[PDB]
Amino acid sequence: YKLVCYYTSWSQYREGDGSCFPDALDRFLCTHIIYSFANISNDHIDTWEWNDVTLYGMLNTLKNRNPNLKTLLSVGGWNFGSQRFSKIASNTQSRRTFIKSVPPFLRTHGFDGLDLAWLYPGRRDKQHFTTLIKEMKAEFIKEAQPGKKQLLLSAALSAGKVTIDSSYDIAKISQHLDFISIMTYDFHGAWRGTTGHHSPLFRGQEDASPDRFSNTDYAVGYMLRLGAPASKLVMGIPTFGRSFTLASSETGVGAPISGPGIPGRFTKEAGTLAYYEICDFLRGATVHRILGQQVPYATKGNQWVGYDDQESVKSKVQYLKDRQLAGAMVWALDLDDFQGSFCGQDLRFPLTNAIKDALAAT
Ligand SMILES: CC(=O)N[C@@H]1[C@@H](O)[C@H](O[C@@H]2O[C@H](CO)[C@@H](O)[C@H](O)[C@H]2NC(C)=O)[C@@H](CO)O[C@@H]1O
Ligand SMILES: *[C@@H]1O[C@H](CO)[C@@H](O[C@@H]2O[C@H](CO)[C@@H](O)[C@H](O)[C@H]2NC(C)=O)[C@H](O)[C@H]1NC(C)=O
Repeated sequence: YKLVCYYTSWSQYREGDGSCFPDALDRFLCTHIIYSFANISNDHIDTWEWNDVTLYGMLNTLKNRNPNLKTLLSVGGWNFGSQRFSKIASNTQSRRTFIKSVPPFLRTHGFDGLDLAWLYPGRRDKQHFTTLIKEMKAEFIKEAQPGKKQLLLSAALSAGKVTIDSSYDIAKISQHLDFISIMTYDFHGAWRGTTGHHSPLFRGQEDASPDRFSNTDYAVGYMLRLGAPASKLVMGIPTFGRSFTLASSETGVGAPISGPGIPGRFTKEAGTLAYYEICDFLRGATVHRILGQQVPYATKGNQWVGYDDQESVKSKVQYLKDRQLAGAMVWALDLDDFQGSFCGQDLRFPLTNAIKDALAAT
């Protein structure tokens, strides 16, 4: 069972204990650690943060004492701009240049592979995206043909049905990718105007669901159906929750909201709270287990946050194993209690460790 974990380079700037650097990550926690994100300049894979190289080595040093730990560099991201990614992949020269620039850059900085995080292709890129993945793998195979350990190629894919239908040719790309991370969270935007868990396992009360597709179970199964081999499918689990600001005395699923929740003390972004920020939130709050969805939400005052915890991630791992999937993907290591100071127990990476334990269990 693969345990793909994401590290975001921008988590370094978070205030106080919030600040997170690769060297603060547990080398034995995950089987794969992905660095996010690498940029693309002049159609060449390139660093993004001024100190990426330094952090690259900081991350890759973890491989010294643990040879099995695999490492990947993720290119794309949210601030990339699907616009650019489209052109690059669309243009035949740009695509070639970029693909050819990857293997060198990776070996040069100590990475075991590349992770495509094009977020997200459009209806017009469905094929370009296929071509890209196909040719990128070709190159990796070539580059190692002489006898090296072949570079890994993975991709983070949307779990939203609309996007999967318009942008992905699951069957085709599943052949070339070594593994796919299905981003099964962010199912409920604060725009929907009602409270809702952003990462439910199942649909739950058929009566109160907005969508019939906005849940983990559906996405996993849909993808399996579309041709993605279970052995190549990694199910994403979030270590963060989506928040909302309540508009009335109603605090249950589907209650009225006036917008996203108050920003977290360390992540500073409305509608988001890192699990460790949640641990603080829980103090004096009330947790409700959402029957049917297998996930919890907590509410206190005029704040509402849907998230995952030991119990829910355990169920989710249970689910994926029962589905015979490649493993779990975590987003992100810097959002889990990596200090181990917030959720008490002094235990580090409570959610991630919980996931790791469940995977080895039984
Ligand atoms: C690429 C980008 O927009 N990221 C910003 C960072 O680069 C900023 O960090 C600061 O960047 C300068 C020049 O690259 C460094 O010399 C400086 O040491 C660095 N400061 C810190 C805190 O390490 C960052 C500042 O908030 O904002 C973006 O993340
Ligand atoms: C990633 O690469 C892109 C393109 O090479 C960079 O975008 C350029 O940014 C400069 C300054 O912000 C602009 O003058 C150019 O017009 C941009 N190019 C285009 C057309 O996108 C981007 O800054 C890079 N990102 C980082 C942080 O490295």
